[PDB]
This record gives sequence, C-alpha cells and structure tokens, in this order.
Amino acid sequence: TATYSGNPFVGVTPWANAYYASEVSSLAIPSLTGAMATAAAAVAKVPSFMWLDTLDKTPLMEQTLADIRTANKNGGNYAGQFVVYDLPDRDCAALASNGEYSIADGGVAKYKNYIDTIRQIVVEYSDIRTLLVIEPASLANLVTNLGTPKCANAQSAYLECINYAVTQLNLPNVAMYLDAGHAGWLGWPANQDPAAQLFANVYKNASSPRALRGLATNVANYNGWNITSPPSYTQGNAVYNEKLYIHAIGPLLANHGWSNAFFITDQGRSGKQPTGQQQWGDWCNVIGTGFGIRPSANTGDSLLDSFVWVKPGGECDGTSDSSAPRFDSHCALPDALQPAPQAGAWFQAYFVQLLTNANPSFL
Ligand SMILES: Cc1cc(=O)oc2cc(O[C@@H]3O[C@H](CO)[C@@H](O[C@@H]4O[C@H](CO)[C@@H](O)[C@H](O)[C@H]4O)[C@H](O)[C@H]3O)c(Cl)cc12
Ligand SMILES: *[C@@H]1O[C@H](CO)[C@@H](O)[C@H](O)[C@H]1NC(C)=O
Ligand SMILES: *[C@@H]1O[C@H](CO)[C@@H](O)[C@H](O)[C@H]1NC(C)=O
Ligand SMILES: *[C@H]1O[C@H](CO)[C@@H](O)[C@H](O)[C@@H]1O
Ligand SMILES: *[C@H]1O[C@H](CO)[C@@H](O)[C@H](O)[C@@H]1O
Ligand SMILES: *[C@H]1O[C@H](CO)[C@@H](O)[C@H](O)[C@@H]1O
Ligand SMILES: *[C@H]1O[C@H](CO)[C@@H](O)[C@H](O)[C@@H]1O
Ligand SMILES: *[C@H]1O[C@H](CO)[C@@H](O)[C@H](O)[C@@H]1O
Ligand SMILES: *[C@H]1O[C@H](CO)[C@@H](O)[C@H](O)[C@@H]1O
Ligand SMILES: *[C@H]1O[C@H](CO)[C@@H](O)[C@H](O)[C@@H]1O
Ligand SMILES: *[C@H]1O[C@H](CO)[C@@H](O)[C@H](O)[C@@H]1O
Repeated sequence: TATYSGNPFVGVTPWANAYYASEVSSLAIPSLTGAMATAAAAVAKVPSFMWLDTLDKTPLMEQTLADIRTANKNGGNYAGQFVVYDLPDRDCAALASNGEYSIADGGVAKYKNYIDTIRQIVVEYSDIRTLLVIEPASLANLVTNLGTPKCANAQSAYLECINYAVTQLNLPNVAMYLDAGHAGWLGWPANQDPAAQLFANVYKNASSPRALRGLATNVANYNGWNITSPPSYTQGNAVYNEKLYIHAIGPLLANHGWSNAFFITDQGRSGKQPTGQQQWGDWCNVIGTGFGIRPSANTGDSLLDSFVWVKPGGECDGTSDSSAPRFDSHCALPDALQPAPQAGAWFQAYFVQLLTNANPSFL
C-alpha cells in the first residue's frame, strides 16, 4: 500500500529511474571496456534520487511514476524518489548551481506554481509511495551564511517557499525530508542548536505536517556514515561523520518541538574514506571518492530511516571553466576533478573515479 505508519522505506523498494540508467548505459558504457563496462551496468541498477531542478523536468517525475505503477502490478512494491530543488535565488552561497527563478522577478510565485505542478503529479500517482528531499543547501545557508548578501536577502522568500512546499506536498503517499546539510556544516557544536531551532520552526510553522518525516543529510557531499577514524580535514569538529551528526541534532529537534524526526543520509559518494579533500569545505567534484554504502532501510540505527543515494554519482557539481557561466572557484581547487562540465551534466571521468573507488565494489 502507498500510505505508511512509520519509516516510509518499510515495505517498499526504492525504484532505480530510467534517467540515470540512460546516462550510464548511453554516456558511460560506450567509453568503457571489460570489467569496468560490466561494473558500470550494475551501478545503473542502484536507486538514486531524481532531481527536479527545473519546472520542465516535472514530466520526468511523471514518467518515472508511470514506470513504477506498471512494476507494482507484477507483485513489486516500488517507491519513487525525487528532489524538490528550484527555489528562487537558489544555491545562495555558491555560483555553480544557480537556478531558473529569481526572487526579483516573481520567483516566489513561480516557485509556488512549480510546487503546484509537483502536487498534481503526486495526486495523479496517489497509489505510489513517494520519497522527497526538500531543497538541498537552502536552510543550512540560512543557519550559517546570513553574512552572504544573496542568502540574507533570500531569507523570507526561502521560508515562504519551503512552508508552501511542505504544506502543499503533505499527502498520505508522501514522505519528505528537509535538507539539513552535513556533519562538516551544521554538525559543528556551535551550529547544532541554531540549526535545530530553524528546522523545528519550519515544522511547527507548517502545522507539523504528517508527511514531513525528518531531515536529509550529506546530500551531494562525501562524509562518512560511521567511520571510526576521523579524517585530517575534520580537525576541530567532534562531529566528524553523519551518524554523529544525526544523533547530535535529533534530540535538539525534540527540544524545540519537533518530536519523532528521522533521517536519511546520502552515501552515493562516500565509499572512500578519507576522501581526497584537502579542506573539508571543498565540495565540488571532489577527487578520491567512490560509490558508497548501497541504499538500504536496514541501517542498524535508531534514527536513520535509510541509507540513500541522493546526488547521482557521475552528474557534475559545477563547471571548472573560469570563463563559463556559473563558474564557482571551488570547482577549480586542487582537489576538484578537472576539466568539469556544467553542474548536473554527465562527467565521465568522475563516474569512472567513483566506480574505480567504489566500496562496496562493483568490480
Ligand atoms: C572549518 C572548516 C574547514 C574547511 O576546510 O571547510 C569548512 C566548511 C564549512 O562549511 C561549508 O559550508 C559551505 C557553505 O558555505 C558548504 O557548501 C555547500 O556544499 C554543498 C554540498 O554539501 C553544495 O551543494 C553547496 O552548493 C555548497 O554551497 C560546504 O558543504 C560546507 O563544508 C564549515 Cl562550516 C567549516 C569548515
Ligand atoms: C511561516 O509560514 C509563512 C507562510 O506565509 C511564511 O511566510 C513564513 O516565512 C514562515 N515562517 C517561518 C519561520 O518558517
Ligand atoms: C557502519 O555501518 C555499516 C552499515 O550499517 C556497517 O556495515 C558497519 O558494521 C558499521 N561500523 C561500525 C563500526 O559501526
Ligand atoms: C496507510 O495509511 C492509511 C490511512 O490510515 C491506511 O488506510 C492504510 O492501510 C495504510 O496503513
Ligand atoms: C505502518 O507502517 C510502518 C512503516 O511505515 C510499519 O513499521 C508499521 O508496522 C505499520 O505497518
Ligand atoms: C520492492 O521490490 C523488491 C523486489 O524487487 C522486494 O524485495 C520488496 O519486498 C519490495 O516489494
Ligand atoms: C537517456 O537519457 C539520458 C539523460 O537524459 C541521455 O543522456 C541519453 O542520451 C538518453 O536519452
Ligand atoms: C542501461 O542499459 C544497459 C543495457 O542496454 C543496462 O545494462 C544498464 O544497466 C542500464 O540500464
Ligand atoms: C541511452 O540512450 C540511447 C539513445 O540515445 C539508447 O539507445 C540507449 O538504449 C540508452 O537508453
Ligand atoms: C566516453 O568517455 C571517453 C573517455 O574515455 C570519451 O572519449 C568519449 O567521448 C565518451 O564520452
Ligand atoms: C563485463 O564482464 C562481463 C563478464 O562476462 C561481460 O559479459 C561483459 O561483456 C563485460 O566484459
């Protein structure tokens, strides 16, 4: 059944979408040989989230859900996985993933229309359990980056928009996880409570939506889940992995009026620890990374609903071309793989790296 009474990953199987599978099979495999080619075909079967990064990407959500509806007839019990990611003045503390809407030019109204579009799809497919990550980077930027003019000015718009998202997508077949950055961002002891306050306030302000299950961490990042050996670049932070992060912030959510908040954590680029990061804040196309813990609801953890692959490995974080639009200097750092295409575009050398360094291995 589509509705759920607790962990929304229980009794379902996350669906591996055709979009990523097409990228692997048609963009990666023709360039590979032997063992690597075979291993790549296997990656295409690991479920990762589909990002709805533009409004005209919404038909792809429908096509995925149509596939799932079909597969659910043949005994199967599959769930759809999507990222809601189109805020006006998006990615306010970076330049690589700037979006189609701006606050100045009716961006809030356009965002509401975008949410309206997604809501209709979810109603159309009320028979399918649908797992959503809400707006990566946004709320975390509001906690830590009010010193960035673009974020400071986006505050009221972000909170209005996110309130609209979590209220309009509050439906019985839906589970939403608000993006909550990662251990090396919001996990810092001094940021934990302010972050928890903001998250609980979003939840409370939205009348405690039943579909709002908790938080998503490590999205498009690389931190370890439960590594017992803290990496050099984590120096100074007692919260050096994602398990420590969720177990630190969880009780603070409860303290601020959000009880029963649960978590999902991205491990799609977390297989190699330590990573090739020379600094913890180096987020763009990081070298020395591999595909990580496979998506699974068997987490052996009180707070983690599921390990997930949110950022699809192989899809670029940003262009390394200083002369191109949306160039962010982070993408030209020593530990950023180069040359890199536009954010979201296929990045073959990066896919090859992730496959080579995969743990668990595909090879
Ligand atoms: C003490 C210390 C040392 C160091 O080398 O790096 C950091 C980095 C820190 O936080 C970083 O904050 C950034 C926001 O200004 C985050 O960037 C975002 O990263 C996501 C991916 O996780 C990406 O999608 C966004 O576009 C990007 O803006 C970055 O992840 C954090 O590491 C802190 Cl708090 C201390 C550091
Ligand atoms: C509360 O919801 C309203 C809806 O209009 C929104 O404008 C506001 O930003 C929200 N406040 C917080 C603190 O999330
Ligand atoms: C870390 O988590 C993984 C996946 O659940 C598990 O295989 C491993 O035993 C865990 N390690 C520790 C030290 O808890
Ligand atoms: C999900 O929730 C609905 C609404 O209560 C139930 O009818 C269904 O059986 C499932 O548990
Ligand atoms: C309602 O659904 C939850 C999972 O979402 C189960 O854990 C529970 O037993 C009940 O069936
Ligand atoms: C999702 O589908 C898998 C089979 O692919 C099952 O193992 C699971 O029970 C769920 O229906
Ligand atoms: C399958 O889909 C991918 C992503 O849209 C394309 O790159 C590929 O050419 C095929 O259409
Ligand atoms: C793309 O297509 C190939 C077969 O053409 C698969 O092996 C792969 O897993 C992906 O679906
Ligand atoms: C990737 O896309 C090509 C078409 O460009 C297909 O032929 C292939 O099966 C895969 O889906
Ligand atoms: C696959 O990757 C190779 C590099 O090994 C390219 O030459 C080719 O164009 C395709 O992108
Ligand atoms: C990867 O390895 C398998 C093993 O036989 C082959 O079927 C495939 O063609 C590729 O070499």
